Amino acid sequence: ALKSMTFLLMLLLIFFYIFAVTGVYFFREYSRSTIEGLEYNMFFSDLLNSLVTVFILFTLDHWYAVLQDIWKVPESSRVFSSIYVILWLLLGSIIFRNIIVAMMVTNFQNIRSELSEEMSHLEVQYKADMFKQQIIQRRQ
Amino acid sequence: DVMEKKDAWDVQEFITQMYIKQLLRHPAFQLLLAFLLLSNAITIALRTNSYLGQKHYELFSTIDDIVLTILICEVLLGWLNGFWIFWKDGWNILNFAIVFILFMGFFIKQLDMVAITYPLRVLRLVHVCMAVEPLARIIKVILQSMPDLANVMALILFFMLVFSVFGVTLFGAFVPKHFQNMGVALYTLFICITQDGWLDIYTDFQMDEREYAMEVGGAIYFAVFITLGAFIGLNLFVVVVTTNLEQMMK
Amino acid sequence: MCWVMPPSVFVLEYYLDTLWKGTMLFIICLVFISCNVLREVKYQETWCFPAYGMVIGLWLMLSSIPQRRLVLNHTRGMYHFSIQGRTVCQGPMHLVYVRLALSSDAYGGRFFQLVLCGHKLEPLVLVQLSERYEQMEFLGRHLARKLNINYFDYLASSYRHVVRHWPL
Amino acid sequence: ECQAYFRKVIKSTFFQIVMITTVTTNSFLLVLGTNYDIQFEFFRTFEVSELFFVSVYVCEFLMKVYVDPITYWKDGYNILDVIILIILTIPYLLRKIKGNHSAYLHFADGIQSLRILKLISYSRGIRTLIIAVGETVYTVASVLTLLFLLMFVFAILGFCLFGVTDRGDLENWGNLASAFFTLFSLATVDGWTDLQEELDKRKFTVSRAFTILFILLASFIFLNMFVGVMIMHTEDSMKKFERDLTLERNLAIMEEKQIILKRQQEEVNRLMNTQKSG
Amino acid sequence: MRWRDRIAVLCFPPGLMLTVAALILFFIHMGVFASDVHNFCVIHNYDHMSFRYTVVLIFSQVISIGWAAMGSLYAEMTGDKFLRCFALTILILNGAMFFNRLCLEFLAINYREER
Ligand SMILES: CC(C)CCC[C@@H](C)[C@H]1CC[C@H]2[C@@H]3CC=C4C[C@@H](O)CC[C@]4(C)[C@H]3CC[C@]12C
Repeated sequence: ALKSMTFLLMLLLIFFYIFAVTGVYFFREYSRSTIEGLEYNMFFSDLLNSLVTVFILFTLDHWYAVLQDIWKVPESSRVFSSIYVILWLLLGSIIFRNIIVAMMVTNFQNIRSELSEEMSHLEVQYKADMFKQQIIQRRQ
Repeated sequence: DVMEKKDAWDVQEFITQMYIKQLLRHPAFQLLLAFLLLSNAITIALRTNSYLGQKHYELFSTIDDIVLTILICEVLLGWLNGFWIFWKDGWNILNFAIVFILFMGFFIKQLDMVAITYPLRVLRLVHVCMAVEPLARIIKVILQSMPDLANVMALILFFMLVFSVFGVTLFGAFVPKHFQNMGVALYTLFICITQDGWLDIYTDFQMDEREYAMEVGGAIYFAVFITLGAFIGLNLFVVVVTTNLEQMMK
Repeated sequence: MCWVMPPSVFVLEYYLDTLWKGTMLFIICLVFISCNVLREVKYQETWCFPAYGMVIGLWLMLSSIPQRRLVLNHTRGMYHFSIQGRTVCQGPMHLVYVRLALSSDAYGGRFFQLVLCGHKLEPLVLVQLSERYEQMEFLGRHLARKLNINYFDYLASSYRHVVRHWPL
Repeated sequence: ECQAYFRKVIKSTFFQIVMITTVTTNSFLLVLGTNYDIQFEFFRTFEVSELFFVSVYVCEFLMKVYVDPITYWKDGYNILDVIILIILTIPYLLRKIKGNHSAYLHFADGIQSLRILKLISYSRGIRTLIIAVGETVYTVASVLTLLFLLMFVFAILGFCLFGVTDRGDLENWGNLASAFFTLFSLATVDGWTDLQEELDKRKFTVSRAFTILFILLASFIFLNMFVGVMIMHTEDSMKKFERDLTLERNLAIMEEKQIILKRQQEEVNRLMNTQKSG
Repeated sequence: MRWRDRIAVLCFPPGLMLTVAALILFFIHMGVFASDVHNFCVIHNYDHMSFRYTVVLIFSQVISIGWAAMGSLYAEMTGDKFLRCFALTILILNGAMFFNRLCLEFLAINYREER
């Protein structure tokens, strides 16, 4: 399986890279604001913090609460930012989870396929062996 | 063969052929109906705001009357071909029930109000958008998957009950308000099986003796039950999905 | 019932079911007459929809049909269109057929009926069983054993249909 | 005239190497610009490199402005990359030298990420993967439309159940966007516990039953239906490609065996001819 | 054939039922329309208007329109121009009738009741 992980892994990490670096300077006014009462401020502060928080969005834990904690930013009619992060989390999570489970069950499929063709070839060889045993017996 | 002269039943069959050629095979009438439904869906989305409503309520009433009368006209046209065939159908029953409820709530006084008028309209929207091809195959197999899903639900709820008998032993009159009432306990265990944010419950039954108490035993029992049930349920769901779609590609 | 009807010794006889339809209309409207809804607060009385029930039903009882028959007796009968009292249609062959007809909905479900084609004749609608083709031509073969005439299938001649008399 | 030579030049690998080097230096520029010090200080290198990168992208659009749009207007990756080029060129044209009535700055790292997407537009292996997964676009669009229909149905239902009474529960089943976001959270697993604790206090006992019913329909149907559809769509798409590859290998083996047999027959015929003539 | 026997018993010729029904509907509806314009114009006794029966006769109007159209469709294939002219004329007069009474009703709003 991990040998078969060739291109999908770098596709996953490069989508992570592009989406994280896009979302760095999207909720910039979340961490860079003068609001005293906030507790998810550090999530969107640094580039490494951006990687960690978009990984959190990828894992999809408390995305509701993350969105309400970013709602303390002045709502600019949600025209670009909230739809961007929601689309990113949903698309990335479902597309990558689905693609990995699909390719893993495909790996199981061809494992069983090569196993079954091996037993079929063994059965064909056994039939040929038994037929040649009849041929040899009649040849004596 | 030759058909030197047609008869009355041939004339009736040709009339029914014309009637099913129009409004059932012609894309223009279906496109017009879909356009009207999308326009009133735009008006649906334009609701939840009295600022638009104060100059749109009379137009909303007129378009409600228009969509109701075209729906009952379509139902009458379907009835024209025969009541028996329309009554013995899988989706015309649903459409007839939709238009019957909407018309009764419109003409006769009813407490059905917005919570029935609007979801019935969007149900009709779903029914009409099923007719166009690139959603009908996907919709057809969701309903094909529910008979094989129902047994999974039955097994899940039976295991849920027979493990809630274990649950309700350590429930009731202690660590209460989510473990008591024997229906709130069942639905809270269902929440914990759906498995998101149960550390509120963890802190709820936390600090029994601060070292082991039953805080070890009951917590590990219900934790392994929760993880086994969640894994088995998710696996069975995706298994029924993969079975029925293997059916749709077979 | 599978063996009783195929022979149809000599004549056949037939009727209509509009009397049934008018019958439940009359029952429904008689129910409507007594203790209907009280919608005087709606500034309207709905007694005239039952008046249309009166009119439609009385007209439907005006269509009485005594025993639609023909000259299908197992002889050299001409299949003249015969009613008790009046007689209308006559013909030397070439008009009486038994034809399969098909109907389709928007989804594409096919429903199969049978019609004894002719000059204002009566159909051969079977009793609420049309989902599969089953055997088709066997009933046509029993009709052929009766007084062999025709068995017409869908669309043109092509194949899979039988004729016995032709006027060329 | 010189179109054949220009196509040979564009097929030469040195140009692609220079292109990849330029956009990888652009990626490094974005990496250094996501910091604060290099973003606006020590940025003469940033300025000259950005000028080089936009010159390279202008050359890209210049070599894609040929008659090849007759194939770029019906293909996949080709129309994707020219659209990326257009939505790259226009925003920094109106941003770097703006002098205009724009809102604020929010499309700098986005532009750089589109440039990184143009970088990853290479790698023919990833291109083959994209082709192999590209037949599921209609299916995922259909599942997305069914999802959106379910959100609209339960959006009007949640509004009618909790926001029209106007006794609380505002900005959860009240305003349209907040209601939609709460419904998306309830369709996911996140936030359901706190949402339930918020809704159970609004004298609506059957709201708990409605929400758990909504979960057991929406979450299960969406997740399991999506994972299924993708699993066998990709399984059947891989299967045909693998059988075609094995068929091509079998045809090559048959051709090699036929060539060997023809060579043996020719050798036998030549040996017989030499034996007859000698 | 024997149209005496055709019109005598047990049936009617195909079509020509809905046309006659539309004729009698036209008769009774000219009666009520003439009464309405009379009492609206001169004698002014609105308590005896047709303010009471307002939707059932509208339903009668639309079903009469439908039956006229349906009889026209059922009688067009006779191959005779007189029957087609008959059906088209009765359909046209019924439709213009319907528009006229709809306009009269829409003019008579402020006289019925208020919600
Ligand atoms: C059922 C089909 C054939 C339609 C027949 C409609 C008949 C029954 C209706 C339509 C018009 C109606 C009349 C219209 C006007 C008047 C004058 C009013 O002061 C009392 C009622 C009265 C006298 C109505 C009696 C019933 C009536 C004649």
